[PDB]
Amino acid sequence: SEVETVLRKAAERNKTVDIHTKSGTTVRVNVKRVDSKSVKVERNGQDLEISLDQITHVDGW
Repeated sequence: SEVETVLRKAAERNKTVDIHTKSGTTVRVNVKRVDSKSVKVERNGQDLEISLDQITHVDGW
């Protein structure tokens, strides 16, 4: 996946980024894991998963 690579890129540098989803929701989180289906993120110490299919693009580097 194209955007997957971008989450991976952020995870590589342990970056906190803004993730834009299908619901128009923008979550600014730290990338925990990137698999070819979904991405695990971290918000305020909470671990959360987001599906790659629901991710549109990353901003906020």
